[PDB]
Amino acid sequence: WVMTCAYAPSGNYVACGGLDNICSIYNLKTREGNVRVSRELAGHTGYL
Amino acid sequence: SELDQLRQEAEQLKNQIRDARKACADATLSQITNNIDPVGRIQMRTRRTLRGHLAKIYAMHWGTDSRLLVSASQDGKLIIWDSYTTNKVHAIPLRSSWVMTCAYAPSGNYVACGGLDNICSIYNLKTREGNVRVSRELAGHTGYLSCCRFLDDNQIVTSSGDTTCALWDIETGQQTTTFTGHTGDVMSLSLAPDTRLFVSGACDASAKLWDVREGMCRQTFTGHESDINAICFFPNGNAFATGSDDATCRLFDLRADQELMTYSHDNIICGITSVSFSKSGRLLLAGYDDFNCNVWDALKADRAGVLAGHDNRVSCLGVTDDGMAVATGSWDSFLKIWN
Amino acid sequence: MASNNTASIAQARKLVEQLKMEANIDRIKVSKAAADLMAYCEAHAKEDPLLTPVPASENPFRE
Amino acid sequence: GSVSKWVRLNVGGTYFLTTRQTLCRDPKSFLYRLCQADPDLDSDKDETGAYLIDRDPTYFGPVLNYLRHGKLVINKDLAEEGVLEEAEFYNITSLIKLVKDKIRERDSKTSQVPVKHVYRVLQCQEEELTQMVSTMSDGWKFEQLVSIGSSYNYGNEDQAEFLCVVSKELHNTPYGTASEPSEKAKILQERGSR
Amino acid sequence: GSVSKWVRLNVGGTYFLTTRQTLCRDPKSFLYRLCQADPDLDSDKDETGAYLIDRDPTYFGPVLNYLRHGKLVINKDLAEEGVLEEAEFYNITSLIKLVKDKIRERDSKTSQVPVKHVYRVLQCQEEELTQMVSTMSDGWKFEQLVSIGSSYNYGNEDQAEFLCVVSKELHNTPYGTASEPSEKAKILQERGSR
Amino acid sequence: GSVSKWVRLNVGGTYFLTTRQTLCRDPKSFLYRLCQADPDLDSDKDETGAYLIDRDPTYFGPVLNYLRHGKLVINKDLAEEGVLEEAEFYNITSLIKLVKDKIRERDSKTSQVPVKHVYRVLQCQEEELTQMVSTMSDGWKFEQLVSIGSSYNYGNEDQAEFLCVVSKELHNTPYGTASEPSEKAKILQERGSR
Repeated sequence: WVMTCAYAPSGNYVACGGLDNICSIYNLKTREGNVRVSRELAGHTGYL
Repeated sequence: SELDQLRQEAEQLKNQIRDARKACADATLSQITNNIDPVGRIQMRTRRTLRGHLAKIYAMHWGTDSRLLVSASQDGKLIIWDSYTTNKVHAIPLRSSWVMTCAYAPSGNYVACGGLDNICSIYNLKTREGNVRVSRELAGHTGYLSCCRFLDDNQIVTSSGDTTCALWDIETGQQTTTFTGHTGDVMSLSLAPDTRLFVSGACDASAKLWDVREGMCRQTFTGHESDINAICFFPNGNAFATGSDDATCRLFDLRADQELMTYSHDNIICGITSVSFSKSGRLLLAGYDDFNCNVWDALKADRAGVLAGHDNRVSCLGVTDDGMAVATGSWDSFLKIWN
Repeated sequence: MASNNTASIAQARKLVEQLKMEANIDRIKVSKAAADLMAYCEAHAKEDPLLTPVPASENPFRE
Repeated sequence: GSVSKWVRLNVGGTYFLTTRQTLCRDPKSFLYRLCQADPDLDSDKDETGAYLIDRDPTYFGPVLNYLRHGKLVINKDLAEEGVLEEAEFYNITSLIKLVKDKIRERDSKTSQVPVKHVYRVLQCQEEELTQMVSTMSDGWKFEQLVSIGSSYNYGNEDQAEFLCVVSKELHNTPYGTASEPSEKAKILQERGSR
Repeated sequence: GSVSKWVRLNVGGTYFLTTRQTLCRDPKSFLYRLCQADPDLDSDKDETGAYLIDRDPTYFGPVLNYLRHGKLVINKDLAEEGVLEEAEFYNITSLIKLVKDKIRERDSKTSQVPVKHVYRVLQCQEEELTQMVSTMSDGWKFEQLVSIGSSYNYGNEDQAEFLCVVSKELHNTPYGTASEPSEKAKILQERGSR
Repeated sequence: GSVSKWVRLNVGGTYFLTTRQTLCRDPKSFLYRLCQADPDLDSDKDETGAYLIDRDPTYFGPVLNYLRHGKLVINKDLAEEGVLEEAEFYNITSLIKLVKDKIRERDSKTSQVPVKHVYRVLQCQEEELTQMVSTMSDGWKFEQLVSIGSSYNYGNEDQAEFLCVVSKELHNTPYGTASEPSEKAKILQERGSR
């Protein structure tokens, strides 16, 4: 149940939010070779 | 400090170096001559469509037998094709995607791979079982690998980022002969047939030719203003083509120490991405970021033809070691064997 | 290091050297090397099937 | 030395009986200094005599095995870290190298809590399928075969007949991160994006 | 007894021979008091002076390991919990902190009782298939790929032709059974259901 | 050795009181010579009248067990490698060979931990299928079955209708090898590649 799709103002990161109440920040571009989650943001008892 | 005399001492030397080339400069008899035999139109068909990739091929490189070519995908797989029977001799998946070097050893017994992993993998094709087993994973490259080439099957020169193209003894995993002096990261690694000197392009548009075991910059040619993509030596090893992100290629000579003659047209605006010399060296075959590759009469500077048919850029080009067939590392996931 | 701004004297030394041994190597005139290339290419133009097509079963690349 | 060829040393209260040549094999060690007399050693037992050394007999086993027979043995209960620290105590550089190499191997294989698992999709046809599955690159695992119909001539007789999805466990990047990408690398990533 | 530099320490019937200064490594261990000379120590071995400390010899091992050189190693056949409790008895706070950290890290790396997974369907086709398979998110595991049974666009190179699936473990921190609902969130759940 | 049939040894400081007969089981044994008098042997301890064998008793146990009762069982915490290395010092060939087999059996079972799996592809028509599925070689595993449509003997009942992948784990049970320098093998490998 995610409703938010946040695109970085550079296109190098992505973000999303849902009823989980935790925001997902994904480091898109990395020479690891694949997308890896950069950060998760909790601190709300309500949905983003 | 001492830089005052250093910055001076370079200048004059650079000055005289330019003057030396201007002293060496003559009218280019090749382009002056039109009585040399024409090569005619070459709209040759492709005979093999080695489909079987699911990602854009970055680099393809022929083997010494002119039957097995290693093709590296963008996703991280090495397909050791069989150009005759379109059969995959081996598929080597890698630990890391974005591989752009496919170093076929001059034996058909080892293959070297590398990319943004910053680690040069060395795979022994022959093993006790008969299947692929990684021989080594040469670490010690700070930057990304750009191109790798075997001298021995235990010695390999590995052009990389971080302004280095140092040479590795495979068994010890140690850089043996380090090369420094580039300001831009190294991209090209072209080996002369003599295998005692290698010229490397970079992002500083300066093709630096190094003596392999000495670690010394034998020459530093410059005719470009943009990053050099690929360099292919003459089968003589006396002169090499040089392509960059521009609308022209160049031919640099070691003996003259200056550009012999350039390969330019306003007919195309896209960058050079690969260069190749045939058996004779008469044909300069250049891959292009335009969705087809071109073939120029290297001794007449006019486009002998264009190998039309691709719809995605020819990301790499490689001519057979017999110098009579050429393969495209196109981005359409297909390698087309032009003959 | 503040007297040589992170030891930029090594790169100047190497630049001076490589210029010196670029001056050391002989200058071979452009037309000489050009004619050498014409001679080599036109010598090996009877053995490059790209310039001279070969029958379909007389080469392994129309196989 | 200061005594007959054989010696006894009281490692943690455990008397080990051995010849000095097993100890004098590497001249750089605590044990080597123990063998020869000097005004810095008064150590002996008051019961039947033994040079006093308050170290761990449990982690002295593989250490003394590295000297008696020039190679170490790793028990299934004595941790590699203990033999590592004990070897560092007696300054045996090569033994430390071997132990730390084994520790690195084990940790790199098993510290992969996520295991990462990198996945690859080989495209093969029925004929080469048996070859490349049998001649599979050691260090990977086959985990899926998906038959695809043939884009030409029914569902077979084409190079596009099977997708072999393989995978292998790993530690993604020694860095676990980008680790200073150059401009050219990012440009190539943008290019290869589409 | 306290004869010479060493001391006999009868931990659980085992007579450690340990350095007085290793005991004096910190006052946190009460052994320091035993090392010093001041009235106490009634119960002792009345033939040498070996103090009878009735504690586990095995779990005193790593404690003395830490106490002798300031580095902790724990045996691979002895539970971290026994070392923890022995640390509590011998009262070395830093050792307690380190063992608690080790236990917590070990249990969190393997924090999964019924093993929960979250599964995601990735609609794609053959072309970009390897792209998402390689760029598959780190931590997830590919589990199964199917081809859509479809008659449009020949069923080959059809844009909708494949349904990858991927799973990522949970019950390490579950979200389905950890519920803090919002009234508008439930309104939107109902809206999405209908 | 001409007195005290229950001859007492001091192996690693441990008094092993063992009969002459057991040691004389295999005269190829260093100790068999100690069962008899010989003039070069001048290795002795004059504190217990027992001769010296400056090798550890921790691995002498299983060796003496095998030599006494023609068979050994190593503990599940004691290194097979240590028993082996103690074994050649007394030069019992059969024991060393058997321990080599045991060691390689164990290492084959731990080469499983590295990602090393041997894969094979079999072909089957529908009738015979379960027969190999049931009576398949013990110690392998079923991994995948794919039905590939056929026009030669259309669809079902064609031999090439079903492809069954199987696999086991890579092993080095009798031994493992990385290369065979014999040329003709390399010639045949090159021939059979294409």
